[PDB]
Formats: sequence, structure tokens, C-alpha cells
Amino acid sequence: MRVLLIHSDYIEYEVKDKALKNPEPISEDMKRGRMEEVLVAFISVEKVDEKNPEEVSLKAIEEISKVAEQVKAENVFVYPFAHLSSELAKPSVAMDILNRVYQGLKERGFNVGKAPFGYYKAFKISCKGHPLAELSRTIVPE
Amino acid sequence: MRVLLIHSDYIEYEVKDKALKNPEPISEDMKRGRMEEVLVAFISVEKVDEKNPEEVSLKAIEEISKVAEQVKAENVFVYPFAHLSSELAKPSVAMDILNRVYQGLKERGFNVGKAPFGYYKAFKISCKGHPLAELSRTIVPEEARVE
Ligand SMILES: C[C@@H](O)[C@H](N)C(=O)NS(=O)(=O)OC[C@H]1O[C@@H](n2cnc3c(N)ncnc32)[C@H](O)[C@@H]1O
Ligand SMILES: C[C@@H](O)[C@H](N)C(=O)NS(=O)(=O)OC[C@H]1O[C@@H](n2cnc3c(N)ncnc32)[C@H](O)[C@@H]1O
Repeated sequence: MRVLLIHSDYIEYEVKDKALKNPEPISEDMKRGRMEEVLVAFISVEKVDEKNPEEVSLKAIEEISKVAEQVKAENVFVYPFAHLSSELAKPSVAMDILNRVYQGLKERGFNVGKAPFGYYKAFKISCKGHPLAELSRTIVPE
Repeated sequence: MRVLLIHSDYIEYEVKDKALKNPEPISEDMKRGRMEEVLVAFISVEKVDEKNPEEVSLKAIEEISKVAEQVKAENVFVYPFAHLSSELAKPSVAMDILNRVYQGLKERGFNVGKAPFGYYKAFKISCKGHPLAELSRTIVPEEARVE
């Protein structure tokens, strides 16, 4: 798993065309999204993560949380992102691991949002200036 | 070299604190920037690129130019980014590569922009979201530098 964390003033998206023959189904409400004062997590689920979804998710959960806590972020946004790696996990596996991360962050008490999986999305983001507002991590099954 | 291309409505940044001890010197104007209808190139210069700076730059200038054409981008922005790779090039090599790509892009006729190297920066961006507004590329040297 390749993660990119951006502490942002906001994250906003708008669903466009599908990027997969059969993307995640979504209601009208889910077509647009917006969060403010949020740590945005751009995540690429990798092929090697297929070996241990749980371990990967748990560790990913822990890292996002630590950072979310370090920068004083109460809102976290999970953003399916396929461009932080070239060894991508198949869709169904990535979606599952992404959901587990989302659930685990919700479990920790964070106000958590997510963007629909499998669609091209126009999006707006504003990274804060500070030293910890732009971090990257690599979580993989040991 | 790892490159993340974002065709966006605009890009804007503002320098904050310094990320490196000896960061690139800058003028007053280089502190803030804003460019419209631009293909933004976030680039992580890697260790393997040190093997042949000129070659890797030409290969990156080529790819970036190609994508700019596919989306009809008249504006291009070179954004120094250290998070697309875990095996980064030294500060000087990266600065030389980035400068070469920035310059190569100007020569290809594009209106080019850039954000200062080695500085934490706040930035805003707006991906257009069409099929080719989010793309990534991996560029590396094949031959060894001769000089
Ligand atoms: C390869 C292209 O022709 C194809 N349209 C494509 O984009 N596939 S993809 O791997 O980029 O994935 C498309 C979208 O499905 C979701 N997706 C698929 N695989 C992953 C993954 N491994 N990690 C995160 N998101 C993924 C994301 O929304 C991603 O943007
Ligand atoms: C030194 C750390 O505390 C700091 N977080 C850091 O990331 N430094 S760094 O070496 O990754 O690079 C900091 C900044 O210098 C520039 N930079 C340094 N190395 C590279 C590189 N290999 N490719 C692109 N930019 C780089 C970029 O502006 C990058 O954001």
C-alpha cells in the first residue's frame, strides 16, 4: 500500500465517468463530496497487499491515526487513488481493504469520509503550509 | 523519475518554512504563484536518474509534452514533489533535473511555471476529472552519461 497524506483546508470531489467496467454503485448523494480541516489519504492498494488485507488495513489505520492525531485533524478523508504505485491490487481487493481502513478510522472516533471507488473524479484540494501537511508512507504485509 | 500529472483548472502555491537545510535561493515573486488551465507535473527525482541527468530530462520533457498535447494544455507547471518515490535523488541532482525539464518545456513552446525546490508549500489545485486528468509516469535512464 502506498499512502499520501495531505492536511487540507478542504477536499471536494465530483464523480465523472466510470474508470472501471463495473465500478462501485452509488446513490445521488455520493456523486459529490466535501470535507474541511481534513487529513486526506490518497491510497493505492498494491498487489502484495492481497496476501494480508487485515494486517495491511490495521497498520494503515494506525499510521493515518497517528498522523491525524499529530496534526490535530478531527476529519479524515479516504481517497481511492491509483497513481502512487504500479503494482496495483485488483479492484475487489482494493475496495475491500479501503473500506476496512475507512471503518477502522471511524472506529477510532474520527469524522470519516470517502470518495466512490472506480470513477474518475474532478477534485479540489488545499494543502496547508506546515511541515507535516504533506506525508507519504508505505504499508505492506510483513 | 516518478511523475504525477494533473490537468487542472489552476494551481496556486505559497512558500512556508524550509524543508531542506540548504534549499534553492528565491526572489520575492517566487514566493507565490498561480497559473490557469494547466497540466501540473508533480515530480520526484530518483537516485537512478543521477546516472544520466540529460537523458532522463529529455525523456520526461517528451512524456509531459505528449500528455499536454493529448489534453490540449497550453500551460505546464513543474512542481518539485518528494512523495512519489522512496528512493530520492540528492538535492542538487534533483534541482538540475527539474531545471532541465522546466527549460525543455519552455523550448517546446509551452507557457511554463514552477514552484521553488526545497520549501514546504501550501498549494491549491483543481483536477478537471476527465479520463486523462490524472496520470502517472515512471521515467528512467537507459544508457550511461558520456562527458
Ligand atoms: C487502467 C485504466 O484503463 C483504467 N481506466 C483504470 O483507471 N484502472 S485503475 O487501476 O486506475 O483504476 C481505476 C479506479 O478504480 C479504483 N481503483 C482500482 N484499483 C485501485 C487500487 N489498487 N487502489 C486504489 N484505487 C483503485 C480507483 O478509483 C481508480 O482510480
Ligand atoms: C527533510 C524532511 O524533513 C522533509 N520532510 C523532506 O521531505 N525533505 S525531502 O528531501 O523529501 O525534500 C524536501 C523538498 O525538497 C525538494 N526535494 C528534495 N529532494 C527531492 C527530490 N528527489 N525530488 C523532488 N524534490 C525534492 C522538494 O521541494 C521536497 O519537497
